[PDB]
Amino acid sequence: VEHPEFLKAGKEPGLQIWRVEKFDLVPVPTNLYGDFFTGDAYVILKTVQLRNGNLQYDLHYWLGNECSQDESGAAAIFTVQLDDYLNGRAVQHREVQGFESATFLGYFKSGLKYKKGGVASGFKH
Amino acid sequence: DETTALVCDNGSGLVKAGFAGDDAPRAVFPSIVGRPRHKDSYVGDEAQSKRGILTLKYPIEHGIITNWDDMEKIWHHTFYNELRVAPEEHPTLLTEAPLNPKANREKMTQIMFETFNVPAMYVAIQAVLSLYASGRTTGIVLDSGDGVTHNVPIYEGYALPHAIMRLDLAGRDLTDYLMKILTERGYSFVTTAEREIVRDIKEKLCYVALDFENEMATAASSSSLEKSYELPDGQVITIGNERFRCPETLFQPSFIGMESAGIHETTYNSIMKCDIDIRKDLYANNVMSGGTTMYPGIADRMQKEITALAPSTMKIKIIAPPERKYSVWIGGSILASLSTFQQMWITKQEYDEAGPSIVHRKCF
Ligand SMILES: Nc1ncnc2c1ncn2[C@@H]1O[C@H](COP(=O)(O)OP(=O)(O)OP(=O)(O)O)[C@@H](O)[C@H]1O
Ligand SMILES: [Ca+2]
Ligand SMILES: [Ca+2]
Ligand SMILES: [Ca+2]
Repeated sequence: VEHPEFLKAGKEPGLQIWRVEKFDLVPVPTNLYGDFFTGDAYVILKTVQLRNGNLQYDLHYWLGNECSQDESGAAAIFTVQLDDYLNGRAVQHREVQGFESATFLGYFKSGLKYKKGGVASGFKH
Repeated sequence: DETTALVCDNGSGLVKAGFAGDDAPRAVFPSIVGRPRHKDSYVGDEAQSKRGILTLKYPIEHGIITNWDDMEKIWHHTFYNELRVAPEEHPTLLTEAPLNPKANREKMTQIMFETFNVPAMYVAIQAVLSLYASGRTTGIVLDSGDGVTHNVPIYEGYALPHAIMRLDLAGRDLTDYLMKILTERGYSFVTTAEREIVRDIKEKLCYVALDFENEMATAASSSSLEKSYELPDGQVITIGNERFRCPETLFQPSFIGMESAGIHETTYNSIMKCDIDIRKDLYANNVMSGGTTMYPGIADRMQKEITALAPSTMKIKIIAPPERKYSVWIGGSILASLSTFQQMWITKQEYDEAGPSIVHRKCF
């Protein structure tokens, strides 16, 4: 993969959030982190600094209650692809709205928030 | 639909074909090739209609391509007759059975590039695409179609070949069985035209019982399980304990004289062949895929059947999406549509340079 977002992923400690937008991985404005559209799917990468100098990786794909099948399917594939690109070093986690893990919920210091709506599906019906 | 990726899901009984980005296959037809008994051939519905003057052949047996000459006809018909595309204009994604032999994957790559001249192609495992379509990267897929049933456990996007289970009992075998028991009840279903009627009855009235024994007894009491079915000729028949006896075969293959374990056992068994540390994830992500998983009640019986087999503290979940007859195709349509998938394709350039062996390094 030569996708520009792939080139930016896991380069340094922190939190990176992308939203699935019509079959593409689109970065979320850092000011909007924690505000999740329940009609959309997202890919979150958490990069932690290890004392061995190396970087630890946790990939979470978050699925809103109303997200379309192409968005949930793409978030899952993008996750696999981001993991492989990171030499399989990432641990993958499926996050469903209302059933998020304590770890993922912990990434958001002012608490994660749900908001109705989202970007339209990428499918042709 | 101009310079758009195509997705072709080739099954033992049906070919599912269309365009990447569509939410469903544009063409669904029988994977059959008809030749004059004694154009030079027909494919699909055309072949079935003229069945009376043709010799019918199925190029895919138990999910595996077995007749290369007949498969090229299928693909030609798919491109030209059903999709109405110039193959040389569209990157093409094909699907394959888990444990698909090395030489078969090469053959498929060669024919696409050498006979059809595609600008690019890719082969993906059917069960993995179903998992992707359900929005998961980890889970165990139960894929059951017309010719084969498999249990495919997948972790973080990749099948675990060592733990896959294959069972040569599926849709066609169920159709044949319902035929036998239905004539046993007093009716008469022997003819190919009649096999077709039975298949429709199999798909419309059959279901899986939550408790097979109680079901049998409840069918011997009142007639609350009985259902009516209108024949093409207008005659009405009454179907009884066969509604649930036919798919029972999936759980008790002994019914058809098969020695194998049922699909609940092969599921439990595949899971137990996996690393202990992932079993919980498998158990909580049981995805049903394919036509033979469409019986009403199938998800509840499996839910019941596997909680009985697994440790009492295992969170168990069966996922049986309404569109699961097309899950594989849909998974392909999403995969081939992704912005990040464009460098994944095998190019004609790469094929000319490396040959058919390229498939083993590009698709895994
Ligand atoms: N509603 C239904 N109930 C039961 N069986 C069904 C239903 N709909 C379709 N089927 C059966 O599913 C089969 C076709 O399913 P599918 O397209 O998944 O198989 P395939 O890809 O051709 O085969 P395979 O995976 O074995 O190679 C046929 O046996 C058909 O009768
Ligand atoms: Ca959306
Ligand atoms: Ca990994
Ligand atoms: Ca199939």
